[PDB]
Amino acid sequence: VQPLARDAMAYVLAGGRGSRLKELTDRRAKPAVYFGGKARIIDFALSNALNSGIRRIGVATQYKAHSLIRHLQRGWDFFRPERNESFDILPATQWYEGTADAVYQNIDIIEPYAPEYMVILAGDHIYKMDYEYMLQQHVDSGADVTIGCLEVPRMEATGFGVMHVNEKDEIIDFIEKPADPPGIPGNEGFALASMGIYVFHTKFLMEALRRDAADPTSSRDFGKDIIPYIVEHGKAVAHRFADSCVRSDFEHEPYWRDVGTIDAYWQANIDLTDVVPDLDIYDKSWPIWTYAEITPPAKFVHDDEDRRGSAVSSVVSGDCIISGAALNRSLLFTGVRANSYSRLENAVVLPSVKIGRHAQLSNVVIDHGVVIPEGLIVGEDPELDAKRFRRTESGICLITQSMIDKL
Amino acid sequence: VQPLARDAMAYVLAGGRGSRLKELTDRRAKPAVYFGGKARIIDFALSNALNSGIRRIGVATQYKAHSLIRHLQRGWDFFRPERNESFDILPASQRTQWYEGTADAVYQNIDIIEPYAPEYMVILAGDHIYKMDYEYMLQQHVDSGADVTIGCLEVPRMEATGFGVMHVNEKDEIIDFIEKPADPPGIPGNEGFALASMGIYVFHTKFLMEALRRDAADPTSSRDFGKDIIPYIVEHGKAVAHRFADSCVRSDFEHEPYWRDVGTIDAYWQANIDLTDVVPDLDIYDKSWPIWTYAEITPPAKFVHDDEDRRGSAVSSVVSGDCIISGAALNRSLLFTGVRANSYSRLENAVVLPSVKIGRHAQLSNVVIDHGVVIPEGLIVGEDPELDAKRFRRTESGICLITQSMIDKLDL
Amino acid sequence: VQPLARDAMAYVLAGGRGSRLKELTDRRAKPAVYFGGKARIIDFALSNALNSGIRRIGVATQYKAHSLIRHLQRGWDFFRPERNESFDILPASQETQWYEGTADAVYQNIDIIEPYAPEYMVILAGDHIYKMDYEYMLQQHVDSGADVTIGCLEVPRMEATGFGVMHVNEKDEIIDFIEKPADPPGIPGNEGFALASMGIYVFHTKFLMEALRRDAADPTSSRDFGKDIIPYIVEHGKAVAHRFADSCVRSDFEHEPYWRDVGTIDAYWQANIDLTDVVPDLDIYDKSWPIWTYAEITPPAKFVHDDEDRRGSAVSSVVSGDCIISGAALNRSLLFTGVRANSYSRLENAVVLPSVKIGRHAQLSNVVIDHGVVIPEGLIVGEDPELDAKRFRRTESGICLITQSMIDKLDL
Amino acid sequence: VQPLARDAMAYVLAGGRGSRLKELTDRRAKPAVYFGGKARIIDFALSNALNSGIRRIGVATQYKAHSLIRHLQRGWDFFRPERNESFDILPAQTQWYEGTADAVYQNIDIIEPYAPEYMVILAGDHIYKMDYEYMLQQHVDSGADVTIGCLEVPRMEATGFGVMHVNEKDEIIDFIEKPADPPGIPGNEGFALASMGIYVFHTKFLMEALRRDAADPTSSRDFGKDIIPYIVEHGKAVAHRFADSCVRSDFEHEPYWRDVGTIDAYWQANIDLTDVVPDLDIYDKSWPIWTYAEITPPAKFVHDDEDRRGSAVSSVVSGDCIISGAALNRSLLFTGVRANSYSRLENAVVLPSVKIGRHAQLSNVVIDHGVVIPEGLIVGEDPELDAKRFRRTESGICLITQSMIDKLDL
Ligand SMILES: CCOC(=O)C(C)=O
Ligand SMILES: CCOC(=O)C(C)=O
Repeated sequence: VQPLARDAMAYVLAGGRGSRLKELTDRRAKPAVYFGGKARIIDFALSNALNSGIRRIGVATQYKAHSLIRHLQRGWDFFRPERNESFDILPATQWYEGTADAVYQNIDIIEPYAPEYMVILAGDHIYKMDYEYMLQQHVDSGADVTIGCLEVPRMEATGFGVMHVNEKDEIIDFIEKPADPPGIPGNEGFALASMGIYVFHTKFLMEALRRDAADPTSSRDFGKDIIPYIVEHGKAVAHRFADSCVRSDFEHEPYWRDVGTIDAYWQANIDLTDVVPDLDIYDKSWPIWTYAEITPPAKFVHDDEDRRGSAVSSVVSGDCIISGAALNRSLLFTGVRANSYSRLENAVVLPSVKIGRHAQLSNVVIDHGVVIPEGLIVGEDPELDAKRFRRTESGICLITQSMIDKL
Repeated sequence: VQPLARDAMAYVLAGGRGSRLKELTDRRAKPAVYFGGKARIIDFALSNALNSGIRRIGVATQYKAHSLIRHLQRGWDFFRPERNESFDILPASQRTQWYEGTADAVYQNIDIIEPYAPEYMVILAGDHIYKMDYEYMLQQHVDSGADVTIGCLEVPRMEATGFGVMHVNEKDEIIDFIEKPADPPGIPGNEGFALASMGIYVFHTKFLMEALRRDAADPTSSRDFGKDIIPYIVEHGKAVAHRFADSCVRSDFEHEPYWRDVGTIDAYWQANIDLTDVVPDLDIYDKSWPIWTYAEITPPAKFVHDDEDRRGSAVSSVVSGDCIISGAALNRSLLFTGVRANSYSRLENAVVLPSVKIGRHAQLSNVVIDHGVVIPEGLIVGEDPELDAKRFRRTESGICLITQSMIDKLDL
Repeated sequence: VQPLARDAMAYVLAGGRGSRLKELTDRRAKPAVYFGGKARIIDFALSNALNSGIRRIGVATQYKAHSLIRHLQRGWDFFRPERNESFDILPASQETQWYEGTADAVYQNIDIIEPYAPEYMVILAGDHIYKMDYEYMLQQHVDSGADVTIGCLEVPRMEATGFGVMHVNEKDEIIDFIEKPADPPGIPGNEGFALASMGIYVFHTKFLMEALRRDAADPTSSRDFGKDIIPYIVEHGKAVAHRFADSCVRSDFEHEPYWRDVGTIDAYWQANIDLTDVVPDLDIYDKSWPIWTYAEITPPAKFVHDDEDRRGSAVSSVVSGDCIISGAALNRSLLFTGVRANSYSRLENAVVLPSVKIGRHAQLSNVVIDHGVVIPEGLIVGEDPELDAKRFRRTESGICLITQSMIDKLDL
Repeated sequence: VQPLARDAMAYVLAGGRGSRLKELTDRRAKPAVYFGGKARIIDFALSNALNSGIRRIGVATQYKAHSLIRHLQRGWDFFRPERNESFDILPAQTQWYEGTADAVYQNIDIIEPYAPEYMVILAGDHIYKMDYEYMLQQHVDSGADVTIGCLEVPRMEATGFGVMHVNEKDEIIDFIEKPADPPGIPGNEGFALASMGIYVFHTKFLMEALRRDAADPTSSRDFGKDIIPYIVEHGKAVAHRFADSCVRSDFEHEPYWRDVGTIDAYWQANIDLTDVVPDLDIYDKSWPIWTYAEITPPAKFVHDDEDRRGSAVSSVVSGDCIISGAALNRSLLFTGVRANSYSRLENAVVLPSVKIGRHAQLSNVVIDHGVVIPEGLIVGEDPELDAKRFRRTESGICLITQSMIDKLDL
């Protein structure tokens, strides 16, 4: 009768470096990377927790955590312990020694709350999911551990940690990036790919992490140490994302993105410019809370022979002034100033960027606050572009202020 | 050394009906009228008080006040009394027996004011759009020894005819007060201008309390500052004028001191649509004197479709969050939060209030569209003046105000 | 799988006058009355809604709602609509509009409710003190297929005479409703007990809007849930009782399910003073079902003087913040925030509301002192029944309610 | 006309170890130490900033700053940048701060976007009330490079201070660390100016000064030892008298400033709040001290028979305290303290959530946060049994921590 969420604590692992994002994550953690025009990546796991009815949240951070922590302080500031809500920011010769460690080192903060269930979450994915489903499967299945999994074509699973299960979705082995991924019994050509989401009873986990602290062998991670141990010595069960996913009617399939490369990151944002986007950012039934300030509305100015400030097939945030600049298939975060005779196409423009007059840019991700010099051309000369900026094989240039200065 | 604002309470009169705004205020007070894409009118006086360092605010409401009051409860909710801040929402009888006037609006609330014991009271009109630093006006008030300091616009005399006008001597001491003078008295030194009352009054609090008690005890008083309290002091006390230009907070992108009454639909339309200029008279992108309001986290603005027949786009326009511009042409328009403009529609010279829906093929020009209106598909406005005058409120200059009740009546 | 509370709106009827509480409610509505040292009565229904996971709450107020509305504005200010949460304060007057009854209180505000489109409405009285998890009642409602679920106390029949009583069958289906039955029908199989309505009702929103629109067009209706809406469904539709015992959130340290009307001065006094017990019926130190309220940061409680003639200390008492007990003796008393009790004074069996000041040498016994009352030096209460009755509101059991207007008229 | 606080930013140095406070700062920085019953020491500087009209605040922290950082996030969370308000918590994002100067230098990246005119450098480990608008007004007028807040102290007590030589217009002509013969004030000998560690700068000037300091690989990167000694000698340093800006309540007999540097001083400043006429008026609503506070139940006193009586005399007691058959005298209790039957506290400062077991009897103590006092424990009866059981000062105050109690089998 009583929702299990009332007795759950969501614990967000937010230390992921986002290595392959290169300069995008040079001074910010992957979960602090901007997404969608208004939010950051971590706001999704956090909003899922909130919307699922989980009132206690812990967030473990590791490297380059400064701006991630300031985001959390500014945006996620409305929890009060007298309402049995909490939001603890838990930063790391003093780092965490893995994903399991960050729970272990913080037991003293967890146990006063004494939650019945722990919902361990990866904070660097973009998805919407109602965790109450997973909680209910967990208590009703008697599992030691319930693991959230995507169903992906066997070929795609080769990059995931893959769970080998049986006909009752109990997990019988785990393999990191199996090159020939174990298929679902009775449904080959599909594999169960781990989402980095783990539901525990709280007391089992506590011991499970104590045990891990003691063992010299352990790399102190959930994926390699905690879980496989459980898989081999206890009862592990799979939960399928399709069962819990909160998809809008206007989302043609369950949405989940890792945005683990500049290409995947650029594509995921630019896809929001579609007539029918994969992600329905207008689904008010499952809203994404974030840090946002009061801003002026977007402004478009100039319209004559040679210049017209306008956006077409584009998404534009507040505090943006589009002055004689032509935008197409671009997403602009808050605060962008684009000036006369400049042009943007296939552009993901992060907060507070200035585009100088006459600049022309195509297929780019422009980093936070970058000032684009007047006249710069990107997307015309693949080879000059690759020398000046971080350019992908697909031809997306990631542009940072450091890159511009060296011009 | 100490700023006087620490010792002041701002008391905002927010019962303005905005009668000439017609259907725009049939269900809301004038201070609750939307402006500029995000805020409401009352947010300017409150942001002035905040930015000036005043920590205690009272707001007296009168007619049609629920949405104003809701706005205040939700947007102005961050003042804490044990930090010596306060924000009091004060409707007629206890959050018949209406306020009998603006002075009554204070008098009835003496028991709210007195516990705070502020040293000064700043009486504000909540129905004007303007930026002002009240600390200068406080300074002048104590340093001049006046009974009342009155905020005054310095306007050419032909404009002052619709204002309450203060007559000036050499030292800017007010020597009489005229309500809407046919030929306004001028300022000594430079004739050609007049001092028009802003409805801003600074008192020593104790002085003010005695006045409103005296006004309450006068059986022939109409119970207003403008008509009753102020004329009494101008004569039998010391009234002094403060010049708006001296306290006005101008951005360096604002060519002149900005103050707007938006007392008519043309004025309302004109003040909003002027924000679409390359160089508007009001700088809303300024940060050195910010306007706080009630704002919700919204998805960004979206523009879509780009084919032969339809292009979602905004030109020389201002567009807010949660707007979806789908195959619709926007030109010289101001869109508030939550507008959904649909394929093949067109908007020119439009002020479009929150949550409006523009149906496919609809074409609207020179309009103000009320909050939440659902424009039916294919509707045409701005083309047939007599038909346009027939179904909607239409001004002499050709502006159409459109409400849902007007749309509901549509069959011809 | 999905908790029904996500889909419910709580609607709190906070218009109780508390007539029998006499002077205690001469300027405040009953839901605004102080309870327990810090909170107000309305905070129990609101905290129940919040703890049950209901994110949308409306409060309908009626008479003397000034201080109630103020409390709700400052205390219950943390709901944000973009997180699908909302807190609407819905005063009977945007004067002329008064709600015609508890049913009119909803009907007039349909245009506040339907935009949120909740699936369930939970109608609550805002003037009782109790803890209850409404998810239990929601589930029963959807499982039972009923048109209304009604929350009911299980009370011994001779105490049931004072209540609105539902007749019940073996399936807890309500076959009749009786207002104050001289002989309350017992529960089948459990005579000796009867079901008393708590004035708590769960509906599907679509059904409730239907019923409310039917009621408004019926000119004979008293427009109340109690007299009109519920009895109509009882005879013509499907009403089922829900047992408070099943939903009540009882602490380990509460010997039974706790519910209190505090309808009389004696009952009010009794319910507060009971908190000074070694083992109170109400466990306020519970953290598993917390009661939220408006609270300010205050200094701690202070106890001073210990000489031969005066000692400030409290025995068998509960004392809040900002209290200074200066050479004063407290015994079996409950003090709200900001009480100043001065040298040589004594309080016994006293419920003392916020900001009360107790003058030197005063000695008060068996009292309720209203908010902000200054007790003059040397006043004696609880010594002479006839004198105390002449001066104050004295109950049959000898409880004196003391208000400042009673003190003002005094001099023996 | 325009108050200078509008253009100022307060930067609070909150990395003090409070080394002499021993186990009381075992796992927390000094600014995080509880004071007065409901607040922490850092809240005083912060409330001074806010009350003075300084709506931009940064806090630099160093060692053991977890609870300090949590307190700040929870309690000081009401600033919004779009109202030109900001509160930045700046932990050491290797590379600890090199000193209080380095604490500023690393965070130029945080400061410049706000571009304030003035920087008000504040020690976050003192208890005092001050209106910084006076010191700002003096600084801009004096035309000096740095203005330094100073206590006026009798020279006999100035020997334990950083003392500023002054001339007849309060220009600082020397700074001496703990002078044996502290230089006296011109025409007011017998009083010396003792630095409060409060400095006012122009922001541009301070950025240069901290950039120069960072370049010198020799420097100890501290305002006290490096930057301030450089300005007196080569630039323009001027003193600001605490008495000139202190916010002294009518019920405060003298300007109040406390360092609470030692266990005895900490105990003394807290227990002094139980006085009939305390030196610190914690009721002056005119200059209020904001902190992190939760809604809690009122304090409760229960039991009253021949053998036990729950009550407090000459005491200060917070919310969520249950005094159950326990007798308190001259004690200050923070939130959530449970004292059980037949127990007795005297001259006791008891930090939050402490449990006092039945029959326990304690005198002259500071009990650390959350400590559970075993039933029947006696402290303050036997000085030598106490000094080996707990940390006991020369004056006879016992600091009791949980790790000390856990060692008990004598
Ligand atoms: C807060 C941002 O508001 C906006 O004006 C848009 C366009 O998103
Ligand atoms: C805010 C907590 O207040 C109290 O209950 C006491 C006694 O300080």
